[PDB]
Amino acid sequence: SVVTKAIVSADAEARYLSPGELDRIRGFVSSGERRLRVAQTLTESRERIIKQAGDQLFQKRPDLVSPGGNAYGAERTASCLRDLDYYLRLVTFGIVAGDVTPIEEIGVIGVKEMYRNLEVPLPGMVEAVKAMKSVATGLLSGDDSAEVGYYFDYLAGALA
Amino acid sequence: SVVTKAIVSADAEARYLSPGELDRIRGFVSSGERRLRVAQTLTESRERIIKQAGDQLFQKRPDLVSPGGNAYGAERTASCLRDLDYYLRLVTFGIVAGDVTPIEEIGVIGVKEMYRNLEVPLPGMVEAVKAMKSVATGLLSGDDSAEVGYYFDYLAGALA
Amino acid sequence: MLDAVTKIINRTDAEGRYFASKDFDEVTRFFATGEARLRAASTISANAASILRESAAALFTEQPDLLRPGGNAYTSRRYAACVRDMEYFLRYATYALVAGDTSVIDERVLNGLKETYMSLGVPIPSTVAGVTAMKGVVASMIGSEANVYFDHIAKGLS
Amino acid sequence: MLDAVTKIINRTDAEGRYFASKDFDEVTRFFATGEARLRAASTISANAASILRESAAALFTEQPDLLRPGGNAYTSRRYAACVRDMEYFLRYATYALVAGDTSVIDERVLNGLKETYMSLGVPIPSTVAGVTAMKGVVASMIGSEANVYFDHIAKGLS
Amino acid sequence: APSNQKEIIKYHDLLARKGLKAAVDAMVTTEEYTEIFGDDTVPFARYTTDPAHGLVTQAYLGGVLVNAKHTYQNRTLNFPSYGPGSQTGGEQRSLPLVPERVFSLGDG
Amino acid sequence: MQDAITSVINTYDVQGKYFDTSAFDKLKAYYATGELRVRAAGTISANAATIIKEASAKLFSNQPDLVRPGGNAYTTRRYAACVRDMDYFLRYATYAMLAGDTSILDERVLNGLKETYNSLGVPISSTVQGIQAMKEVTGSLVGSGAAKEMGVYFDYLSSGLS
Amino acid sequence: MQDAITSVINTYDVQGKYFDTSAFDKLKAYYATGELRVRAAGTISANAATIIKEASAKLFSNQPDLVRPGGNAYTTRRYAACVRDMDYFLRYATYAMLAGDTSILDERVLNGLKETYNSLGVPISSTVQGIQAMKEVTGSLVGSGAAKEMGVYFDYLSSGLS
Amino acid sequence: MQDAITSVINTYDVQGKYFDTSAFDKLKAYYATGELRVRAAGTISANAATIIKEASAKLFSNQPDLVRPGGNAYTTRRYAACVRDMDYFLRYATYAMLAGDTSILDERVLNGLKETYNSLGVPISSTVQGIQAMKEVTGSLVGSGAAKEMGVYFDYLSSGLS
Amino acid sequence: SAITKAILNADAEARYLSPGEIDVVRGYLASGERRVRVARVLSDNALRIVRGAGDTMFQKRPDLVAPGGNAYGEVRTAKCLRDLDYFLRLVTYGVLAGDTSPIDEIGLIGIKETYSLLEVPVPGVIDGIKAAKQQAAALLSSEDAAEASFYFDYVISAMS
Amino acid sequence: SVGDLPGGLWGVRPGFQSPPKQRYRWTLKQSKAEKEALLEAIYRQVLERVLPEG
Amino acid sequence: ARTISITACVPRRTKSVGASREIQNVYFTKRISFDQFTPEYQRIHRQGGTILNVQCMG
Amino acid sequence: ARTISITACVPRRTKSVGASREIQNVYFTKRISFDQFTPEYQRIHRQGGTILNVQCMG
Ligand SMILES: CCC1=C(C)/C(=C/C2=NC(=C\c3[nH]c(/C=C4\NC(=O)[C@H](C)[C@H]4CC)c(C)c3CCC(=O)O)/C(CCC(=O)O)=C2C)NC1=O
Ligand SMILES: CCC1=C(C)/C(=C/C2=NC(=C\c3[nH]c(/C=C4\NC(=O)[C@H](C)[C@H]4CC)c(C)c3CCC(=O)O)/C(CCC(=O)O)=C2C)NC1=O
Ligand SMILES: CCC1=C(C)/C(=C/C2=NC(=C\c3[nH]c(/C=C4\NC(=O)[C@H](C)[C@H]4CC)c(C)c3CCC(=O)O)/C(CCC(=O)O)=C2C)NC1=O
Ligand SMILES: CCC1=C(C)/C(=C/C2=NC(=C\c3[nH]c(/C=C4\NC(=O)[C@H](C)[C@H]4CC)c(C)c3CCC(=O)O)/C(CCC(=O)O)=C2C)NC1=O
Ligand SMILES: CCC1=C(C)/C(=C/C2=NC(=C\c3[nH]c(/C=C4\NC(=O)[C@H](C)[C@H]4CC)c(C)c3CCC(=O)O)/C(CCC(=O)O)=C2C)NC1=O
Ligand SMILES: CCC1=C(C)/C(=C/C2=NC(=C\c3[nH]c(/C=C4\NC(=O)[C@H](C)[C@H]4CC)c(C)c3CCC(=O)O)/C(CCC(=O)O)=C2C)NC1=O
Ligand SMILES: CCC1=C(C)/C(=C/C2=NC(=C\c3[nH]c(/C=C4\NC(=O)[C@H](C)[C@H]4CC)c(C)c3CCC(=O)O)/C(CCC(=O)O)=C2C)NC1=O
Ligand SMILES: CCC1=C(C)/C(=C/C2=NC(=C\c3[nH]c(/C=C4\NC(=O)[C@H](C)[C@H]4CC)c(C)c3CCC(=O)O)/C(CCC(=O)O)=C2C)NC1=O
Ligand SMILES: CCC1=C(C)/C(=C/C2=NC(=C\c3[nH]c(/C=C4\NC(=O)[C@H](C)[C@H]4CC)c(C)c3CCC(=O)O)/C(CCC(=O)O)=C2C)NC1=O
Ligand SMILES: CCC1=C(C)/C(=C/C2=NC(=C\c3[nH]c(/C=C4\NC(=O)[C@H](C)[C@H]4CC)c(C)c3CCC(=O)O)/C(CCC(=O)O)=C2C)NC1=O
Ligand SMILES: CCC1=C(C)/C(=C/C2=NC(=C\c3[nH]c(/C=C4\NC(=O)[C@H](C)[C@H]4CC)c(C)c3CCC(=O)O)/C(CCC(=O)O)=C2C)NC1=O
Repeated sequence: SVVTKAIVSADAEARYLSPGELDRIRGFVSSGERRLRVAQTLTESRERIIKQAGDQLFQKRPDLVSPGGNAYGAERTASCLRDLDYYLRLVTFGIVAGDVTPIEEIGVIGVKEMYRNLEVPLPGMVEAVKAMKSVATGLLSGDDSAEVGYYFDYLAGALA
Repeated sequence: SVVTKAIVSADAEARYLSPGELDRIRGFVSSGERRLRVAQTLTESRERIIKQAGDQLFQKRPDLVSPGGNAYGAERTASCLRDLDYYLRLVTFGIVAGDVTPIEEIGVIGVKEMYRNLEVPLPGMVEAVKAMKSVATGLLSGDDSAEVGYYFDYLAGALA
Repeated sequence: MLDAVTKIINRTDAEGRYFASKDFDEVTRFFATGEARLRAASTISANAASILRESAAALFTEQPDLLRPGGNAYTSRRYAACVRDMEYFLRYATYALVAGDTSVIDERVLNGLKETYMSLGVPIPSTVAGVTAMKGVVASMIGSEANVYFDHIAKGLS
Repeated sequence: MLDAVTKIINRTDAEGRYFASKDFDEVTRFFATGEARLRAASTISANAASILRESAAALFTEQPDLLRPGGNAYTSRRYAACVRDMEYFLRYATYALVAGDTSVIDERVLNGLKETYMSLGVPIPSTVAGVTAMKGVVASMIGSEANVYFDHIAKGLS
Repeated sequence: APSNQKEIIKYHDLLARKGLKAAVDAMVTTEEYTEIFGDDTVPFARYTTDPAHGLVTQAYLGGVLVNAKHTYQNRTLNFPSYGPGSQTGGEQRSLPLVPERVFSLGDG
Repeated sequence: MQDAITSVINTYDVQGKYFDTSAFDKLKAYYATGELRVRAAGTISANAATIIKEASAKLFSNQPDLVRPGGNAYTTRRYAACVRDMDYFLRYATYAMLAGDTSILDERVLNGLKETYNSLGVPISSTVQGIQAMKEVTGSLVGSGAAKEMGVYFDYLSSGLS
Repeated sequence: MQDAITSVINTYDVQGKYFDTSAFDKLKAYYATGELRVRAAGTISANAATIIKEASAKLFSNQPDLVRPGGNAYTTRRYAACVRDMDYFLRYATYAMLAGDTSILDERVLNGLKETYNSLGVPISSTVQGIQAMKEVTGSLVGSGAAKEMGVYFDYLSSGLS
Repeated sequence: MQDAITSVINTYDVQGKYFDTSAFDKLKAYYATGELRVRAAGTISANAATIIKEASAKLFSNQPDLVRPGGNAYTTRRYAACVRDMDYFLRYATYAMLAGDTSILDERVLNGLKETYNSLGVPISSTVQGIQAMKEVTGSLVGSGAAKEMGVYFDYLSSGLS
Repeated sequence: SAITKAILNADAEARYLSPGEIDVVRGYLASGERRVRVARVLSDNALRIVRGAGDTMFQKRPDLVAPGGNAYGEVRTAKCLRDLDYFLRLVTYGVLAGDTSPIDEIGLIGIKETYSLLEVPVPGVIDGIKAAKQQAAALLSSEDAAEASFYFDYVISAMS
Repeated sequence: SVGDLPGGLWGVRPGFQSPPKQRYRWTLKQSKAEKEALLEAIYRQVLERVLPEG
Repeated sequence: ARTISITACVPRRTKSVGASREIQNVYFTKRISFDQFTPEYQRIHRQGGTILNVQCMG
Repeated sequence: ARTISITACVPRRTKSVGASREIQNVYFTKRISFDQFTPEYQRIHRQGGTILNVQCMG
């Protein structure tokens, strides 16, 4: 998180946190309630988000659910929807943490090897993430939508 | 010690001691009785050395034993005299060893951190070592005085 | 357990040396203060009921909320547990005073007490207030010989 | 505890299958090594006192600080516990050699041993050095047949 | 010595996917190597705690243990991995419901 | 490392669940104490040298043999190493307080410390006493609430060594 | 490492003898199987990614709890490490088949692997199941004789782990 | 490593005492033997290769199966490793004789050596025999008083390995 | 004996004899004739076994019969040979019985306290038992020698 | 107090390797003996011992 | 100090029958301290046992 | 492959001074393999150093 990054930075220099690192922690702590409200808004609407995101993905990319596609069939489509649910939960984790570190440690490190083994096309993951970003940021307020769009953007850049 | 230094230099090259290091050891062992007499002389008169050195130090730097000074009070002055006695003992150790290794490894490594933690002024330490050097070399003949003065100079440089 | 003499013996044994002059001076100081320490311990033992009565009164006059419903000393059972804990503190303080050492308090009393109180919801600040009240009551009787042991219990609890 | 036959039986049962040809071959290989393992176990049992003596001598020759005042082997009681631990290691490694399986070591020796040593301050790398010295002595007498079992104890401590 | 599982993971992935040369290239190009050994000092065994440069207490203990060892002293992995379990896995074993045998005068 | 927030995240990620009401309660509880922790860390940073000086004085006053000849703190290098250890303990306890979690103490302080001290002949009970002295000095410095919080990580170090 | 030829060489060197008829029979036997081994190694190398995909899919179908939350193969990192380890087993089995000797599996794979997995918490029974899945998948590619040969080394790995 | 001088310094420093007459007697004895030690060290360094040649010749004459196939010193690589081991033993024995102290043998030679030899299969009794051969040859070279001095460190190595 | 051991195991959990217990009893009954042969050979040769063991023991450590030794004097030496004969007779009992319970009940339980009280050196007794084992194995076949050697080593281990 | 290897109980270093406090630094201009010695220091610390000739 | 030897027959009616030997529990004579006389007296009465004999040796 | 000679000046402005000789690692000319070039280029930049000369031997 923000606190973890500040402490790792201070420890890597073998020193107490500077005024800058304490300012980072202080600004993070002040924003905690808004972060929880955002993450709770996303959590209560998890099923609607995943359903609409899957709909936009499969409309924009019918070849994914067409015969010969990676997500063809009910089981493979359900596993695609399950992966979108994973990444939405990871986005909420990142929001409460104030940084993308939970996202990286659970769903980005080794992701390209995993989807290479699964033959899941990474471009399709990118438009799935962009779809889920549009759907999720639609539910939030203007100030909050940009902040969570940053997490979705990081995850999309990590898949690409 | 001189012997240990030669053996370690030879071991760091995985070879037997060269003729030069054997000359070094012969010079060390041929001078053993002289430096043994010098060390015994310093040990016999330790009390006079410490008393005159304390007097000279407190004359030349009176703020140490004035109120607010680090050695102010009978108990703190006793602690001051005690570790002057420490350094006299280490100087005798270094004399019998033939080099400053006992002095370095018992009294010099971490000495600035130790006296930082103890709030002891370090220039006061240097001035105390110089005073001890004057008193201790007053008790010895010229050739012995120079050799002992070298060890005291090593202390003064290490503290400064 | 450990008293002062066993502490000195353990130190010298860990250094693998016989007693020297400094250790003999230390043990003689222990033997010198021993008689006053037994007098204090016997006086505490003889007056233990009075000490508990006064200290419990002082605690519950300072903090009347403990006895009212919802307080941690509100029942016959919770009040009995409270005065029992004060009895423990006094008894082990007397042990430490005779021993001349506080290791018995660390081992038999303090280790696990914080977790016991947190588990049960005993208010530790109020327990420290009770220990302080006991320290005053006992000092009014024997002098200042047991002050360090009550201070040890208070520092360990806080 | 388990032995080789029971280990193979549990393996076949986890699959709910009868013994196949390879399972019978593994059991036959275990039966074929039985006489050598029994003679090795008897040899260890006959020389257990000497094995322990040379093992302790080797341990404390490597690390004489353990016996010096302040070492973890410094007292009659603490040295006694050290040699008793090595005796346990020897007897239970002999058991595991007879059974052909290291489960007896896990059940009777490594059941809280590492936690016990970390709690008591027993220096684990030194204990492993002692176990390895005993392994060397046992190998000098009977060969490598027991090495793995001694290694197990070391791996249980690391 | 390696101090934690992340230190092990970095170089184990480098060995698993790219070989020895890549792992050596990565390890001598780290900033710790540059700060401690630099460009012209032979690497040496490190014994003073220096957490900013990787000598945390576990690195120290592992280093003094491995540097106390002759070459080919054994084949054991001194740092097989850091993790929740033990090397022998005795925590995963099944415990007997009753001790193998119980002591009674009536039982004989 | 793992702070309190990442600890909650890990507990919910192993179970594969989105954040429940109790998770948001724990997160709000952590955020509620953020300013107090930051103030305490700033204060401890300002007075770190003073804390170490006072606590080392207290430790050596209670156990004078540590610094006299034959003690494990008798040499300038050993005295310096001891005060350096106390400095480490205070800095990492401040880190743990800021994180609200003892994980960093485990991964970077406590793992292997007891075996290290055993192999070096460092008296562990004396080290625990030094940590207790630091706890008292630091708590008096930072006040009631910050003391109640710093004491948790001081006691964690003490229990790990003990 | 030791292959079959150097295994014969080592036996005869240790006993200090020139090759006799029996050594020459062992060497003829190795050379005669050489083309089959080279063919199988080329086929496995060309198909290694496909073999790993099929085997990991069969393993995670048979044990879905591995890749769901709370499983040892649950994260992108731990899934990647799982299939990485499967790549190890396939590659080292191919080495041992090409060499005609299991010594490389002892030196480079099995030594300390149980301890690594038990320290990490990696389930070894599921790892053996994955090795079995790779055995069937590889046999599906290489044909009767090559399948029988590769199965020896897969079973050696299974026995060394289980 | 400690020499005689540093051994005395260590005892008196841990006791916090100045040198007394007993310390001066011990240091005086070391200075008295110093010339003999230096001459023996020079003689051993001048004849080190000759010592290794004669002692290994004796060792492989008494135990000729070591250098034949199946022996632990049969190959050029293992023979070279053996004579190199003997060379290191001789050089560290000379170091310890110069220092008048066996500390360097504990710190650089003996610790873990027995376990290494057991793990490699080096016959430890044959190694002790080679050390005894080096002792006999060295004592022949360096004369009776130096022989008594040098044999103490040779026997220290032999006992460490036995 | 060997039968009593199986019966005790069966009686401990209040059941009939298990197949393993039956197999143990059957093996003991099958080995009975070899056991009788070994016991008869040991018994008919007892006197010279004891004589040789005593002579070899005294030769190994003469301090036993030296003045101030525990065997010093005619009566104490006679008791020494009596103890050796006792131990050999118990060895034959164990050979016949198929286990060590006769040896334990008659001569091993309490022998440690007895010899500690009487200041009997246990190593000397162990040496005498080893000598008796060698003398017995000298006049036995290899299988019979091993069968007796198990019980001799059991006695030796009980001494220590 | 004097002349102790770091490590406490494990204050040992196999004689095949360099003494635990020795440093070896390459300087641009140095004698050829120093160049040789630094080369054996590199082999001694990376390969843990001196290689056979060749 | 004084101790009591008590002889009691405790039937096993309330419990089910068991293949394990139980005759030692049913009929016994045991040595107890005086401080333990009342608890075991009541314990025997609780189980349906009958006190057959009481002795105090002195 | 190919080797590239880099002449670079890498100051020590980020840390305190020391008595040890330091001049050789501050200003240097070394050639490295092509696959090592990017890491060294970036390492020089990160420590505040300046790349003075780049040459391709050949
Ligand atoms: C928490 C981190 C984590 C993730 C994300 C993860 C993903 C993951 N996705 C899987 C299957 C899958 N995943 C997908 C998803 C794809 N379908 C379309 O192509 C899209 C582009 C894309 C999703 C938007 C599909 C189709 C499958 C089935 C593939 C197959 O079985 O052939 C599997 C194999 C086992 C299973 O089905 O449960 C994993 C492990 N695992 C993890 O531990
Ligand atoms: C809800 C359960 C509950 C009970 C039963 C209870 C009884 C109780 N009565 C107490 C004191 C007292 N109890 C009495 C009552 C006595 N005065 C006369 O002698 C009478 C004979 C007799 C009453 C009929 C008095 C006067 C005190 C206060 C004086 C003292 O300290 O003894 C105390 C000690 C704490 C205090 O001072 O309030 C308790 C715990 N407390 C509880 O929380
Ligand atoms: C010999 C060392 C020792 C100590 C110190 C000790 C303390 C102790 N106090 C306990 C309970 C208690 N202790 C208290 C006392 C508190 N009530 C508050 O109002 C007061 C401020 C404070 C006392 C001054 C109370 C009320 C309980 C009952 C808690 C409950 O059951 O809810 C218990 C749990 C057992 C029980 O229910 O009685 C222990 C173990 N035990 C020991 O063996
Ligand atoms: C049958 C299964 C079994 C095992 C395995 C076992 C080991 C064992 N060793 C113990 C203590 C000990 N173990 C040692 C041994 C160490 N001393 C060091 O110098 C050596 C490096 C090392 C031995 C090679 C020592 C000294 C103690 C006493 C520690 C103390 O009391 O402070 C203890 C704690 C209780 C006690 O002191 O008896 C156990 C349980 N006990 C068992 O019942
Ligand atoms: C960042 C976390 C961390 C810690 C805590 C840590 C402790 C630590 N202290 C050490 C030495 C030491 N530690 C002490 C401290 C002791 N002296 C007195 O006895 C006191 C009771 C006690 C301190 C209060 C001393 C004296 C030494 C030197 C021991 C020696 O060299 O002989 C060492 C051995 C390596 C070295 O000296 O640099 C470590 C690893 N290291 C770490 O990386
Ligand atoms: C053998 C190597 C060694 C040395 C040298 C050493 C120094 C040393 N001096 C100390 C106290 C002291 N040292 C001094 C000396 C200073 N007062 C004036 O400023 C003078 C400039 C100066 C002396 C010339 C004083 C006044 C104290 C007591 C101050 C205090 O209580 O902190 C202490 C604190 C422990 C104690 O009081 O016993 C140490 C460790 N320790 C060692 O292990
Ligand atoms: C398999 C690898 C291997 C080799 C090659 C080897 C060679 C070897 N030759 C030896 C002796 C010898 N070797 C020779 C050979 C030389 N005489 C002439 O000068 C020739 C130029 C040359 C041979 C063509 C001689 C003369 C001896 C006897 C040396 C002596 O008596 O001391 C010895 C000493 C042990 C013994 O005599 O049995 C070895 C170990 N050892 C090995 O483990
Ligand atoms: C200075 C302290 C020190 C010593 C002594 C030391 C000994 C040592 N000897 C070794 C191998 C060896 N050592 C020997 C020598 C033995 N074989 C013969 O039969 C003789 C009986 C005997 C010598 C007289 C041999 C043959 C090997 C090779 C074993 C193998 O590779 O299989 C090795 C394994 C690494 C290597 O091959 O270089 C070590 C570490 N290391 C040290 O740091
Ligand atoms: C069949 C069961 C049985 C055994 C085993 C047995 C041993 C035994 N030997 C005894 C005396 C003795 N035992 C010995 C023999 C020992 N001292 C010598 O040094 C030897 C080292 C060693 C024999 C190898 C001696 C010399 C005595 C006489 C010591 C005395 O009079 O105090 C005694 C004390 C009572 C007596 O004098 O007879 C017993 C009980 N007695 C039994 O009824
Ligand atoms: C292993 C040795 C052993 C023996 C021998 C033994 C006999 C025995 N039989 C008992 C009860 C009994 N035993 C019998 C059986 C008798 N009454 C019928 O008329 C039959 C003619 C006859 C049996 C053939 C009955 C009816 C009782 C219950 C009587 C009662 O308690 O009221 C009891 C009292 C415990 C109980 O009720 O279970 C014992 C101790 N217990 C032992 O542990
Ligand atoms: C032993 C051989 C040796 C020499 C000679 C040497 C000189 C030297 N001086 C340096 C820095 C410096 N040197 C100076 C010297 C001063 N500038 C002016 O103000 C003064 C007139 C002048 C001194 C009288 C300064 C100011 C710097 C810092 C420059 C900077 O970092 O911007 C540096 C760059 C690395 C560093 O900052 O430590 C070197 C290499 N280094 C060596 O290893």
